[PDB]
Formats: sequence, structure tokens, C-alpha cells
Amino acid sequence: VPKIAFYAGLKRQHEGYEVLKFDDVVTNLGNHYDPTTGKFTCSIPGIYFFTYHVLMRGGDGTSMWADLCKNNQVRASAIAQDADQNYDYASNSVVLHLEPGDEVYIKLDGGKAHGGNNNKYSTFSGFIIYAD
Amino acid sequence: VPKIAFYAGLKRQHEGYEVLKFDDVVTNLGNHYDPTTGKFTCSIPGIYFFTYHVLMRGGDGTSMWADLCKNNQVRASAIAQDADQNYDYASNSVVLHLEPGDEVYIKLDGGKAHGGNNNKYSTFSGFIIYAD
Amino acid sequence: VPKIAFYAGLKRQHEGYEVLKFDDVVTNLGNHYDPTTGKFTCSIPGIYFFTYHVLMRGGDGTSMWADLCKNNQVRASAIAQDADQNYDYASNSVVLHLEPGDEVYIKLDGGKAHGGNNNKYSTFSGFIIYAD
Amino acid sequence: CSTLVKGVIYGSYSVSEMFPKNFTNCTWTLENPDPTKYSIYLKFSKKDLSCSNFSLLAYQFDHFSHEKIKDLLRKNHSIMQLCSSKNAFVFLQYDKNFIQIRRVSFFEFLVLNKVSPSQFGCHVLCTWLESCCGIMYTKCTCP
Amino acid sequence: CSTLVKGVIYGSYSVSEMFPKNFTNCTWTLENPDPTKYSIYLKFSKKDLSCSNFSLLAYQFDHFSHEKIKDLLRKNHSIMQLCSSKNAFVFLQYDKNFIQIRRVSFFEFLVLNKVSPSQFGCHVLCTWLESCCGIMYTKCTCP
Amino acid sequence: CSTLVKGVIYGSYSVSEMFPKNFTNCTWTLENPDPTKYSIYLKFSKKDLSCSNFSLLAYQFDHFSHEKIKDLLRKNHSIMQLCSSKNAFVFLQYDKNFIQIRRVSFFEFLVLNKVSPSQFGCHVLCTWLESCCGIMYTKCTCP
Ligand SMILES: [Ca+2]
Ligand SMILES: [Ca+2]
Ligand SMILES: [Ca+2]
Ligand SMILES: [Ca+2]
Ligand SMILES: [Ca+2]
Ligand SMILES: [Ca+2]
Ligand SMILES: [Ca+2]
Repeated sequence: VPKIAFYAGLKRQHEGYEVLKFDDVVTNLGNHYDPTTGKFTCSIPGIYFFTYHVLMRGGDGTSMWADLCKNNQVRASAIAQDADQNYDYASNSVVLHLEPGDEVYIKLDGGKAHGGNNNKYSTFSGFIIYAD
Repeated sequence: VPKIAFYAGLKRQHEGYEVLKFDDVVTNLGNHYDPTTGKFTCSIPGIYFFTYHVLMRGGDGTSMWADLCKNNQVRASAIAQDADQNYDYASNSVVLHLEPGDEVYIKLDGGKAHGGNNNKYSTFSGFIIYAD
Repeated sequence: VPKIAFYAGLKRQHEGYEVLKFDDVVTNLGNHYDPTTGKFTCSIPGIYFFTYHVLMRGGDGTSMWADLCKNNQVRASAIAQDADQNYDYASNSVVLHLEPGDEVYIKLDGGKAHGGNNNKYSTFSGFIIYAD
Repeated sequence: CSTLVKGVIYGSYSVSEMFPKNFTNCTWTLENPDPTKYSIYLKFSKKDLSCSNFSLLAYQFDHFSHEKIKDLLRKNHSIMQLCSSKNAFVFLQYDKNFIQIRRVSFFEFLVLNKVSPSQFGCHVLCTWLESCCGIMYTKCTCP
Repeated sequence: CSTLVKGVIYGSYSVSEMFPKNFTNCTWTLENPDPTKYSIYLKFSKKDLSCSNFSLLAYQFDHFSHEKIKDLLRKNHSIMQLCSSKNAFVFLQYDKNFIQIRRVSFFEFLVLNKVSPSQFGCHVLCTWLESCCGIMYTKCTCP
Repeated sequence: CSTLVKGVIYGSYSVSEMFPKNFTNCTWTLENPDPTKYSIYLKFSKKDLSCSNFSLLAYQFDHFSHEKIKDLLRKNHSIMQLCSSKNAFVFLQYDKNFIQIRRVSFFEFLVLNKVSPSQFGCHVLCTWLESCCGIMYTKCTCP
């Protein structure tokens, strides 16, 4: 069986509309996630489950959108909003079908994420459930 | 051996105490989720994992309860609350044992959900982990 | 695949830097989760997925930290914060590699968790994905 | 001696009904279905209630634990003294998971919805508004 | 007869362009890409717009359902009457998933970003600020 | 030349101790364990501090990157100048992931808990309250 599963915290703060690069890689079983680019590139076709928790940076920015983007389409959207500028999460979970080359990644869509260093507040988890 | 896994966003907004019908189906392996009714009907008995993220409707309603109901009983409860009426998620995650016919569904228990068209802010994910 | 999977809600209120004991056990396949201590002790080494949702108490308490601690180290951190003292979840998901004896548990790192009785607002889910 | 009335939006109990045992040491409990959603309001009638050889202890807690009840009793800094209440009618609010009344003339409670009170629930509370005097009332307003 | 203009930050449509059909019963729709993020502002020009044999109904909804449109029309309590508007220019804000204008002289809309308006988006709205008069304007400020 | 003091609630360092190298180009770093939870307060003493042939640069950042430090230095719009500080004692608050002091008389810092300050932490800060003058003090109050 194929063993694909990863989890990585967000070591560095992000902002704007940039792909989140979760460099705090705890698990990268199969090495199908690349912290340098921040994209999970499928290699074995199959149905994968991805969950991401992205902590909105506290203090500045009352809204943050973190969309799990599959290739060039937004396959999930999460909004972390707090009018008092608190640490609310923009989290969501997806069960997507993926073909080889499909780059699944979390992209900020108009907010400032939180750089947890080694704390691993903002995370990106995901694993293959079945292989086609 | 059996491949059951679904994911669907909430195309239409909801309100009150009605079953959430996630009609934005991205994955419906086995066709064991019905967007018309909004219920995942188990057919192959086994241990299933369900996660749901339900975005509270911003602007109106300061609290929203989305309980993952198994048959006629609340197997999980999630409350999205924000006194400033923001977009907070009533998300939760369960690992339930299911027999054939057990209809697992996300049911609002107050407050108004958010309808995101194809955005898929509010989602219902779930897959079978083991079969008996 | 050996069958390890659990899910439990928070029957009793919690507070301060103490391990969360999710005693409202719904699934405890393999009996690898102990509600009396609140720790999931790995026995068969392998790659496990854990998710926890921890509702923080409304009323008293403005911020609550719930870190999924693996043995003596924080493998994920979640902060539930709301300046208006609302209900918010300190949730996060991890995909950790575990050896026999590793004790994964959710420990509050400040603030008070909500005791949901049978409601199962605050939950602790997790299952083995691969048996090494 | 412990009976718990689990599912009731409203309930009227006499002193004899809530303690239907010869032994004077009994506990009557009322479980709040969801403290995130509901706030339980208690009402005490002293029209015929007596405490010649009985102690009325009104308190709340979160989980069933005898040591917790003992520690709360030894605290004795916020436990209600129903017998030693000057006003004839006692109104109490308990936004906690459990409410227990132990024994050492009736009383009615109300499991109100905190944010969206039902038509019946707010009607009962509006009748309890006839205290006389400081009272606790919710968002829903009624003349 | 139903065309929907899905992806546009801005758009100028004449009455003839938005209803390019001989049949007088047609619907013109504008999908809000993300109501969590964007608020659609509508602008109506009555300089050459006429309603001698045409009805202009301006409304919003959340999902495509004919029964919903019929019920909203029968409600007739908040539907805008473009023809019966005293002011020459009509400014409307629609923070809902769909905007549809049905037919029973142009008009321009603006899919503005709610929290971080773009340079062009706030520039267009600042030009619409020339109403004259009560108007709805957003956080972004411009003389 | 880069040493980082990772885990310390409190720490007192002399200029010689924090830069124990003959080379004048060195960086001393202090990692904030959790900016969601802790705010690092810095204290600078100019009683015997001298800058005859040394430059004291006080700044903060989020990640280890030489290019980031160079860009911050080229910015030079909010970097603290310890040597050119009129007041004898300099109090700085740094609610960011890293604090680095580079070299081109001691100083003490405090990793305080932002929301629930410990007994020791709020005591040390209460002593630092003797600035004289504008200062930044936390929620915890002390005479
Ligand atoms: Ca988006
Ligand atoms: Ca419920
Ligand atoms: Ca939240
Ligand atoms: Ca921590
Ligand atoms: Ca919140
Ligand atoms: Ca708030
Ligand atoms: Ca507020």
C-alpha cells in the first residue's frame, strides 16, 4: 500500500495572497510535501484527506482567508474573523480526489497568518485514504 | 476494501433546526451521501470518521449550533459564537461506529449557517476508516 | 490494518495546565485511550492522526490553550481566544509518528475548558493510519 | 437516595414529591441539557414550606462527585439558605451543568433558552417577574 | 431567458445589452464571488431609461429557485422599484450571494472587497459618491 | 558569532557576557517561547555602558535570515539606538517571535505571561516601573 501522510506547522509569518509554506515539518511520510514551496504534490492517484488549521495573527488584521487550493481552483475556503483582533483559526477539512501532479496547498486569501516557530499553531495535515 | 468517503460544501444558507444539506459535493465515493436530504447513510457497517466545518452566517446571529447527529442522537456538538457577529466556525470531529442505515448528518441547533455557492466555506467531510 | 481509533467528549470542566481527560468515550477501539488519565498510549508503532476540538468556557476566561502533547513535548498548539468571552474552539489536527509507549494527550496550557456532559462539544479524536 | 429529573423545559415539584423517602437525607437533581444554550431559573415558595427538622441546601455543580459536594458545603460562602430567606419567594439563576437540592410547599424551575427563548419559556419567566427587590431577568422582555 | 455575469470586478451594461432578447420577460444576474469578502454596489442611470412598457425589478437572493423569486415578489415589501425612483441616479448595496435584475440607459456595478478594497474598486466608488441624500459608503475614504 | 538564549523566564546579562568574543561583530538572540502567550520586556542600563568603538543595535524579527536583518538595518526607521538614548534606563517591549541584539553595564529581560502573569514576572516588571516619561506596562497592576 502507498503511505502518504504529512503534517507541518507554520514556522514563519505569512501575509497577503501567498501560498503557505509550512516549514515546521513534523511528518512528511513519503516526502510528498515540500516546505520550500508549501505544496503537496500528488504522485499516486487516489482520494486524499487534507485538513489545515491556520491561526490568524493576533493584533493586526481582523480577517484572514486560508483557502485549500487544488491546482488552480479553491477546493475549500476558511475565514478567520474577529472584530477584536483575536487569535481565531481559519481551518477546514477536505476529501479531494487527486491525480498525479495535483498540487494541493493552503493559500492565504487576504490576511496575515501567524508564525508559530516550533509551536505548531497553524498546521497543514493530510493523508491518502485510498489509492485508485 | 470498501471505499466510502465524501466531502461537500454548503451551497445554500440554512437556519434554525434543519438538517444541513451540503449540496456542493466534491467527493461522494460510493454515493453514500445524499445532498438532497443531507444525510450520510451507512451501508457497510464499520468505524467511520466524520468532520464538519459549518461557517456561522456573518452579520446576523451571534451564536450557532451545528451538532453531528447520528440517527436520533447528538454524537457531537459545535457552537460558533461571536458577540460582534463575525464568521466563526461551528466545527467538530467525530469517530463513530455505524451500522447499516445509521444516518449521520449535521443539523443546525439554532442560528443561521452560511451559503457559499461553490466557495465551500462550510463543509461536511467523512470517510470509513475500518469495516467490521 | 490493526484497528485503533477513538473519540471522546469532555464530560467534566477543566482548568489550568492539566491533562484533559475526555471521559465521554464514544469509540475506544483497542482500548488505547484511557479516560481516567486522558492519554492515548500507543502500542503498535505507526503513523497516527489525532484531532482535538476543545471548547473554551463562556463567561470566565478570555483565552485558552490546548496543546496536543506527545510525551514531554508539544506537537501542536491551539489557542481559543475571544475578547468578549464567547465560546471558541482551541482545535488542531496532527499526523504524528508514534512508538509504543508514546502518550498523546491534550493538555490545557492556560484557560478553562468547557465541560459538556453528554453533549460532546470538546472532543478528542484520533486513529492509526498506518502500522509502520 | 438520588433522583435526577433529566429532560424538562419546565417542572413543578412539591417538597413531598421531590423527596419521596422517609430518610431525611436525600438529594434532588436537575440536569441542565446544555449550558451553552440554556440557563436554568429556580423559584422557591415558602407559603407552606417549613424547616422545623429539615435543612434546605440549594447549590450547583458541574460533575457528580461526593467530595465536590462536601467541599462546597464546607465552603459555605455562597450556598443558598432557603429556610433563612426573608422574602417569601426565592428566585435563583444557575447557569451551570447541574442543579441539586438536597434534604438534611412546592418549587418550580425553567430550562430557558439563553439566546432564543421560546414563547412558553419567556411567558413563565414573565410571571416570575412578580417578585414584589433585586432579580435576574433575561433578554426577552414582557410587560 | 437567464444569463449570469459571473466573474467581473466591475461592469457597465446598457439596458439593451443586459436584455438582448425580444421577449420582455428576461432575467439578468450577477453572482457575488464571495460575500464573506465582497460587497456588490449597484448604480442605476435614469438619464435615458424608460418604463413605458417595461417593469424594472431589482432584488437579491441566495440560491437559484423560481419559487423563491415568486415568494420574494409576492412579499413586495423591500423590492426596489427602479422606474418609480425619484432621484435620477439609484445607488444600491447588495451584500448577498446573488443579484438578479429581471425585465417585465445603462447601469454599472462594482464587486468591491469588503475589508481591503482595491485601488480601482475604491476609485470607482469614490466617483459614485457624487449622489447629489442618503448613501451607503465603505471603510475606504476618498475626497 | 551567534548565540541564542532559548529557555529563560528571566535573565541578566552584562555586555561582556552577552558578547564573549574578541570580534566586535556578534549577535545575541533571545527566542520568545510563545508570542501568543508571552511578551518579552527588555531593560537597558547605561550606568557604565559605553559606545566609544561599539554600536548597539536593538531590533526584533520573526525568522532567522541574514537578508532580513540586512533589509531591516537598511530600513533604519524604527531600530532602537541604545547608545544615543537620552534616558539612563531604556525600557523596550517586544511582542515578536525573536529578539536579537547585535554588536558592531548589563541588561535584563523578562518573558512575561501576557494574560496570566506569574507572581515573579509581575514582581520584576513592577520594579521596572521605576522609569523616572512614557512606558508600556501590562495588565497586571502593582504599586
Ligand atoms: Ca476565496
Ligand atoms: Ca445540542
Ligand atoms: Ca473559531
Ligand atoms: Ca504551548
Ligand atoms: Ca471568535
Ligand atoms: Ca470576538
Ligand atoms: Ca467587542
